[PDB]
Amino acid sequence: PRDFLKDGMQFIHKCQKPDRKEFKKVCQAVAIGFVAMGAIGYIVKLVHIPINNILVA
Amino acid sequence: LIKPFTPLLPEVAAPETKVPFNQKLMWTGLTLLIFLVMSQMPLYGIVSSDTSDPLYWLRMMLASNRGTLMELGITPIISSGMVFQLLAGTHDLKTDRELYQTAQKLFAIILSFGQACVHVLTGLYGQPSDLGAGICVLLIVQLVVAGLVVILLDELLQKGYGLGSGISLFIATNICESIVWKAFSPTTINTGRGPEFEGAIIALFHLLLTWPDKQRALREAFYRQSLPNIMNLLATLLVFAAVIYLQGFRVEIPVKSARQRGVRGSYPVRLFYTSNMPIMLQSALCSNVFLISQMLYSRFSDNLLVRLLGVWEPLHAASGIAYYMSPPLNFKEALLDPVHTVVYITFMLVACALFSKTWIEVSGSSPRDVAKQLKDQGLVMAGHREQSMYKELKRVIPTAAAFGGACIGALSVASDLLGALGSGTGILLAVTIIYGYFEMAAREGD
Amino acid sequence: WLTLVVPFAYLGVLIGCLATFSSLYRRRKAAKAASLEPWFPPHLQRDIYHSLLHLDQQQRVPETVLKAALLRRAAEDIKRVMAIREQKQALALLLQRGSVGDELWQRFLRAEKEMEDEVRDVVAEANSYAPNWGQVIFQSAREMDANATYRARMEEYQATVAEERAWWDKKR
Amino acid sequence: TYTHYPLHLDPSSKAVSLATTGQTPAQTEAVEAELQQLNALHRSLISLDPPNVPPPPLPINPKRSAQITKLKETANTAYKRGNHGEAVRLYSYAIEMAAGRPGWEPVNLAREELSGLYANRAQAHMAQQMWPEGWVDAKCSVESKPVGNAKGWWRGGKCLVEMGRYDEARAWIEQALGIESDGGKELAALLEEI
Amino acid sequence: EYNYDENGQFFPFFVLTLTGLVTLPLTYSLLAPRIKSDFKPQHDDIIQNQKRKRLRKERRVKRAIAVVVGWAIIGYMVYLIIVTSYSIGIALPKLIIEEGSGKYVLMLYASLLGILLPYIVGRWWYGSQRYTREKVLAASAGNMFREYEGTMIGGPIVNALSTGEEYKEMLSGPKAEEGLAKVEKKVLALDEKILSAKDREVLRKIDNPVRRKALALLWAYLNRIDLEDPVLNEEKYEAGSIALSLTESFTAIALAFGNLIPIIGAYRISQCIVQAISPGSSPLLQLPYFTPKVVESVEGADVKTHLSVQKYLDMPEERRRSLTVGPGLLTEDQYNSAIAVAKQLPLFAISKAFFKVAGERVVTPSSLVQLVIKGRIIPPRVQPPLAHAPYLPRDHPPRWHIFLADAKQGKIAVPPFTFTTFDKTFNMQTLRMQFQAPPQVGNFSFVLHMISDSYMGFDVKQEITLQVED
Amino acid sequence: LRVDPVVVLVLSLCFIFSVVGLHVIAKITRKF
Repeated sequence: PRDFLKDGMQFIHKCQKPDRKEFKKVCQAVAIGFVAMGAIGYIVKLVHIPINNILVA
Repeated sequence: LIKPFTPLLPEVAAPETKVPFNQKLMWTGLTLLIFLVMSQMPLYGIVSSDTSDPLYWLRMMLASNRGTLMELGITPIISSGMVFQLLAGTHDLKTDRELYQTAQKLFAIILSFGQACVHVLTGLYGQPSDLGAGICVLLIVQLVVAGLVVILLDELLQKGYGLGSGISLFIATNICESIVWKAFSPTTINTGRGPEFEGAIIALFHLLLTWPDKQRALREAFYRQSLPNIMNLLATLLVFAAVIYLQGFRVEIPVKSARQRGVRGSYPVRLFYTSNMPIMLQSALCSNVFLISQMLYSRFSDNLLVRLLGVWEPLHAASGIAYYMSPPLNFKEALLDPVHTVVYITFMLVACALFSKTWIEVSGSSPRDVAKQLKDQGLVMAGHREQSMYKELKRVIPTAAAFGGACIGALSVASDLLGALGSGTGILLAVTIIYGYFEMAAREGD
Repeated sequence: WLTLVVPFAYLGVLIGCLATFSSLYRRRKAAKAASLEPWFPPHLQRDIYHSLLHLDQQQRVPETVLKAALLRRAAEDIKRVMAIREQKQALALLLQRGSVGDELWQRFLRAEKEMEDEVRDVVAEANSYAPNWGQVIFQSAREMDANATYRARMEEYQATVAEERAWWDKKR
Repeated sequence: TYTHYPLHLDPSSKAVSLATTGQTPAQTEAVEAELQQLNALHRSLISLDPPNVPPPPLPINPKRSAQITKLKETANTAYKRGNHGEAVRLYSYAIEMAAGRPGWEPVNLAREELSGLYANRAQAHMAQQMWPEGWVDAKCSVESKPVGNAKGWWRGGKCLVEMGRYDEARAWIEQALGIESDGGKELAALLEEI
Repeated sequence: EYNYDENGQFFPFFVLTLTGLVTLPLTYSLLAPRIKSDFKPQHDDIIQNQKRKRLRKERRVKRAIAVVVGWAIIGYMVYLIIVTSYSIGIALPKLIIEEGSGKYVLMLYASLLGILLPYIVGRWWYGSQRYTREKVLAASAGNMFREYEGTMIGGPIVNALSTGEEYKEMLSGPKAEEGLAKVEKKVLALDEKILSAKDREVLRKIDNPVRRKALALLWAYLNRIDLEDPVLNEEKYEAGSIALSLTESFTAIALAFGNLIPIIGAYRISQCIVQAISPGSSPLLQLPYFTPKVVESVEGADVKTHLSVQKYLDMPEERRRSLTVGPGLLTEDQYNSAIAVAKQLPLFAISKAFFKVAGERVVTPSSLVQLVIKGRIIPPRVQPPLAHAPYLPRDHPPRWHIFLADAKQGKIAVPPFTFTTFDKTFNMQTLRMQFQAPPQVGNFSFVLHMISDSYMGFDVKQEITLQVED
Repeated sequence: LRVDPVVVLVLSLCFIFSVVGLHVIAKITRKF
């Protein structure tokens, strides 16, 4: 019903929220890692598309 | 009785001393690049690759690829531990642990061989009667050596040269690849009227530059409703930001030691307790039931119970139990059918919450156990005359877990229904794994 | 039967290539790790004793001078092993901080192994000369070395009285 | 393995002598010094006994210590008369007799004997108003055996404070009080005399 | 299953968008106090040029060619663009798959993956392995480790420190024997026996040009001998800066060793190299206008102690008659500046140092104890004024080292705590440090050291008594 | 039986190159 929702909201209000600087730093680091993995994967796939199309014929 | 088989297996040597952090990161990145360049290469025995892909809902979950050297790569790694942990639980010294590890590796390679055999023989790569007598075993060895290479590389990454395990990286790199390729895709899909670009940014640029009206160009670049666009990119970026912000909800409970006086401390209990288990196992259950639906509707084409379980059409599940568990495609299909949407909402929320609440007991981090663990380690509550660890811990943990389950379920639903690029499950499995590895890295060397 | 031989030939080619690369890499690593500059300067007393044996062979030499040279060699060896035992703990504690390279640990391990072999050789050679003459060698070695360094320190501190008297007579 | 150094034994001398060549003056002087020390070792070994091997250092010959303590006793009894020249002469002679003995014998015996003799000679010098020699003898004594000895530190501090150089005396008394009960009271009284 | 574009209307858009997304960013991204002194010494041009040369960074060549080639290819693609029922295509030129360039591009990719990746990986591996934590080559620290002895202080530290590796790269080539005879004769002759006793022997014994030149030059720097050759000063004042980093490394090594005398020795040699005085000479040469003549005229003809800055400044107005007499000793316009720059050196005189456990009355055994030490900077996140020595190229922020050891065994008890700031001509301060108390019961006796680099003659040695009970 | 870490990477590189070699041998023997 609603008792669980009220309990969850109580626990949420009991918690502590992150500030702006720490949030910005962690977001920037996670974005750096994400962009690194994505760029590596994209470059590998784009460089293997024509190699594969030539190889397998 | 398993002694003579021990010295035969190849095994990566132990590290000489503690390895630094830069060398560790280099090793991890290099093995990742090797994994990727290996998964992006075609096999040799391929003759007929135009068929319905069996076990197509397990590719993303097992980080594999069809028609490449990595058709089975990570499957031997998982199954070994997944069967040996249960065998040990059903029923030590290093002389026995070495034999245990050797038996585990031998079972892993045997299951790899068998799985490759049942793949090549069932007819995925064509009828073996017209494929060739020797090309079949050529494909067999070409695949088994790949399985051995991947298991040995995972062993090298796990022995200590790598900062973590290989399973999480392999699962997350494919998601990152398929989520960044969806933006700058070079492939153009000519559907008539003149070809258009698949990637979001490329399509936006091409439309803005070539079409005679910038108004229609932008009205097309936004809200394409048929191919990935930039609005979905903004949606997935917003989901990413929301998850990164929400991950940092931790309740710090004050705790001061009692074995060495004075030293303070903290024991956090995050809102996302059991970070990515109630999504991982839920996606596993969904994939398994979908695979069973497909395999039971293909053979038994006409039956009341099979039609009740799941019906398919060009695939896409419709009019069945498997149709309710399938996520709404976009906002249009979500607006057309209300009952399907609300049933999906309720199922995802309840399943995720209850699954987290039943996994918290098996994981071993239950209050009745972690309270005893901290009481044995020496710590005591640091409150003002409130010396009761078990009461507060058991009043904080259950709500935290049963709310984090529902919250991450609602986040996955919002991502999958708003129209975010890729399945929301992939987005969550990427974000959470990357964040865990980020904190692990920041806790080591800088 | 080319269909049967093609995959086995492929596997054999790959296995042979990997085996030969592993062998060549191991040989290169051994040849590079067995050519590192020695840790401590060359042993002089051992050289003199071996040359004394050479002169004994290529010829009369008494037998007591051999024993004296052996005692002196044991003294040098016991000083060397005392130094290595003092340095072991410091090197092990310092290696983790990263302020020291990695080749130094290999040099230290090689020096320790060579020292073990040399001390075994010298205690055996002593066992050859006199009846049950193994441990008394090294007890005499450590006692001689300690007494010698103490006497040197004492002479060094005693060779200052002249300058001290000159300074006092100057200030007077 | 070993480097062949061309040697040459001399009859009736039993002292090996290196014949000329290791193509470097440094190696030549090094092997010459080592060769002289080997000659000294051979002389000691042939003076040991009709056999040649040194006996283990657990048993101790009592004749050396007996002669040393007799010389120390007669020197102290002569010093108690008032004169100090013959006293310091006998002290130095006993020092030479104790230090000239072989080194394979236990080090602690000679160490303690030199400690006592240096302390007595430092006191004898202090009785002669000779400050530098007394101070250097006290320094030798305190370097021989630091622990369980206080007269050495006391005489060193007195020599310093009497000759000047208050900084070295402060450091001396500081280290003495750090290591360290008549000794503690004497050190406190000498430090208060600053 | 793809149909490449051969007429050239779709690959330009793709390559243009990608190269623009790269080059726009790559082009837009690549488009404390000092003390008061009015005195400049001899050879000011050389030292100032060395100071300006020590730091240098362009960061322009790495990105300029990249941006220009990006913009060139962008212009070419814009030119190619301005020149002009279900199937999928690719926006890549057709010649990349033709039978002519097929084997060529295949071999190109093969050679790339086979060569460049292993080569660049090995390059990074063997490039980021030689530098240790203290910014010194691993060979230098390895060669300096073995020269460590039991109790060496003062003299032999310079010998064990002049066996680095930067001297190989500094004077490589025919630069070794340019002025070896000159510098060696100068140093070995004009220095008396009270500044080097057997160091002359250890300098005459070693036989290799690079190390002997380095040692002679180090002594020439540490004695202010201003050899006439105008080419050798530019390398002497650099050998000093190199010896500073080697001193940091040697302090780290001696701290790794569990001994007490080498610690104080390394700290003293770091105090002396960051200045111009020699280890064993009077600390009165920190003042600006002082030479051996006046420091021999003020502290007496022949003494074994050295009047420090405190006991010298605390005298009445008799230094006026005993130091700046006028005939070649000093001048009023110089003595005034010397005194006026004496009153600004940092001196730390602690007043209370007591142990205390966080949130408890009596110290409990095996408990984390923090020691509070509250002094006051009184001259004879706040930054103190930099080093006063104008006889080294770089500027050194004065650090302070606090540690403590016992006396029964000559070994250090806890590692030191290096800091460089305070909490703000004087006002009260506070300094904290925590460690672990001894496990058993029974009070101990310690002595803390306030030994600090960047100055010689400013040390505090106080005896603390520790308490443990239950 | 233990192997160095670089041996595993060289094995993987040899595998990736051997697959391409097999493809190019097949293309050669088919084109002629």
